Amino acid sequence: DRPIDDIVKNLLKFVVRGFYGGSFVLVLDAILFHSVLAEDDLKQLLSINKTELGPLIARLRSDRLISIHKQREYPPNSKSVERVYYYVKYPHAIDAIKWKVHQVVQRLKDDLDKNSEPNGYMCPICLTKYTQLEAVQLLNFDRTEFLCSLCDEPLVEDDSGKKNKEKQDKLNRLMDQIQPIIDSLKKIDDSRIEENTFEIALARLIPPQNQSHAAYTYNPKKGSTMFRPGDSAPATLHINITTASDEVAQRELQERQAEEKRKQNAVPEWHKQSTIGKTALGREERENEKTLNDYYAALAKKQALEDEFEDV
Amino acid sequence: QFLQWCTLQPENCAVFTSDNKEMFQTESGLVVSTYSMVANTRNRSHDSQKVMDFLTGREWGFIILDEVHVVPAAMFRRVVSTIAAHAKLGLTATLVREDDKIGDLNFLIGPKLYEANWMELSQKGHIANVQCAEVWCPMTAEFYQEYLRETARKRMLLYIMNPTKFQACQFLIQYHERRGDKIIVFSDNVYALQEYALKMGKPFIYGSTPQQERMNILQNFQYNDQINTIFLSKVGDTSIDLPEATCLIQISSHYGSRRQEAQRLGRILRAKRRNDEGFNAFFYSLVSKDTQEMYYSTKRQAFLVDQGYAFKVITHLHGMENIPNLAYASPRERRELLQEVLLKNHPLIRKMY
Amino acid sequence: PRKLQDLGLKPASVDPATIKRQKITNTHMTGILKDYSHR
Ligand code: BEF
Ligand SMILES: [Mg+2]
Ligand SMILES: [Zn+2]
Repeated sequence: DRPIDDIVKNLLKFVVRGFYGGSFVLVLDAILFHSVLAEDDLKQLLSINKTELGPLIARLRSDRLISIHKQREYPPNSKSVERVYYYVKYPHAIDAIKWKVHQVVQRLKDDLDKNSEPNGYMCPICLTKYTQLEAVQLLNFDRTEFLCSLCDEPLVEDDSGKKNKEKQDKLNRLMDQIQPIIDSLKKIDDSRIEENTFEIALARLIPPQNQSHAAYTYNPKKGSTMFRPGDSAPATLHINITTASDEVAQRELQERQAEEKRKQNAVPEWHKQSTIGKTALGREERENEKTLNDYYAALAKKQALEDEFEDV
Repeated sequence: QFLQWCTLQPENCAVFTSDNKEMFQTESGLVVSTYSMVANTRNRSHDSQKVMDFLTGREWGFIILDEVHVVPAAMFRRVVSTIAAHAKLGLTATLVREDDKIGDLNFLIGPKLYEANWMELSQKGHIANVQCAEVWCPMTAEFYQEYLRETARKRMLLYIMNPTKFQACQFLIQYHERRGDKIIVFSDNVYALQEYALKMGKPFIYGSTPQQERMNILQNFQYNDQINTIFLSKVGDTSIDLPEATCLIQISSHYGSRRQEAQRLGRILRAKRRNDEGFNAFFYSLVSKDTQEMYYSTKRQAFLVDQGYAFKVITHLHGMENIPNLAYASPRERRELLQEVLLKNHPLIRKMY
Repeated sequence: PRKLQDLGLKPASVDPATIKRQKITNTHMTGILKDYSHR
């Protein structure tokens, strides 16, 4: 696993744990621990109902923290069934997280800017908001009180005068709490991530169950030109050791090869000599060594399931 | 070779043959065609007619005539006068031809510029050395008795299909295959070529062979270890580059043609292993003794002898009897072959039909 | 991705719409000749 993969996994875990409930953490942690995970395998792993799993998967799919992949599987001894797999498309998830973080921060900043503006006015009866400029044109002839148009009743000053500090405190808190995501996004931007696909994710699969009914394989149909929205992404060494006998044999073989080479380039017998007079063509030392060894020893003592298969 | 040797861009190159007739759209280029595609005047395709109109309208600057010895023919000489060009170059290994029109080349294209010796290059290592040999195959009595009575036209096949030549060819093929030589067997006569090929289980190539099939034959004979000998014909006599070819044999020859003798010899002069020490290419000429084939054989080598090549007469090939099987070894088969070779010579009424 | 680029933030994705999808003469030798088409 690459360090960038670890970084993005940590970012996803933090986002899920901080901005989602507990069951969301369970589901996404399961799908992060494993590769593409079947619906039945996920249900068995987390021991949660289909109805409970529904909202979690739906919310994670809406936030694009989890991608879906439906394919038709044909068991050898059962009716085929369209199985649903869940995985994480890191580029899409990162983009969604970045956009949502930016939007939240921008919303709080805009709320602070709006609150810094004057209060306004409200009508207690019709519950209508009037800006300062809109209320300035509705005052009574006595120049004493602002009167509503529909109700002809005095207006009441709006709230939010004292929240000026509260919104700033909220922003200060949020930035500190959201600090980790920013650093993870910085590292992610420094690095480059490759988009994930069902087949690619299957390469890192850890089987959930011994006999999971889902077939975790990707067998695309042959010559299928159909395109669905958002379904595409951008020797042997041998060593030989020689001995003295092999050395003499090798020189002998080289001599034989040289003889064969000279024979190959040699002129034929008929061309070598003028063949005019020929008929026309048509239809013991061992005991000596032993006594030597004995004598030297005496001297020393004196001094001292059938289918296609390819071979590879 | 044009593209390989020079930096000619493919866009500026055009090939004018029977298959594709497109011409380069660049201002200047080269047009490579054939005498058949330039000298014809009666029948032309629509595309070929546009090509001819292009050639005539444009004023060419240089013409290169490969194998110019055919330009003085009855009408091929007409292309020199019709085609417009400021410079004419001819390239040919032999400046001789049977008729007296060879002298017409002086006023057709000009004089000869340069000539190169053969033995000088052979000893300097530029070309290979050849041990040219002439095999004397004695005709057997059974066929010779028919040779005496048969007319001029039949004796040609008779003395070309003698069994002794078959037996010698088989023995030489086995010996040279054991020596690991790449063998070419030339034969002008298509019937003799086919008979030899079917008898020896080896492929034959002649005019009827398609381009794809002959190219496949050449590629396999080159790079396949199983195959080492082929039976070519007059088609591959000249203007073919065979770096691998080393041994050349002639069983049937086109009469006394001295130019074709040299052109056929030219195939093996560019052997790949033509520089290894002690190498000597082989050129066999099988001829039947006591026949006009000897007359024609001695008439077709007067140019090689002039150049300096000397033919060695081989009366016998040693060790021929020890070969296990020989073609046409039995007198019964000889008699059967004798007899065989002698015998060689209203729309609604449309449904009705 | 276009909005993320407009806001100056590097987008780690691309629009899927931009993903470009992408008479033989002699026969006694039949079954003998391997096709040495290229070298
Ligand atoms: F003279 Be070459 F073989 F074209
Ligand atoms: Mg040439
Ligand atoms: Zn009101």
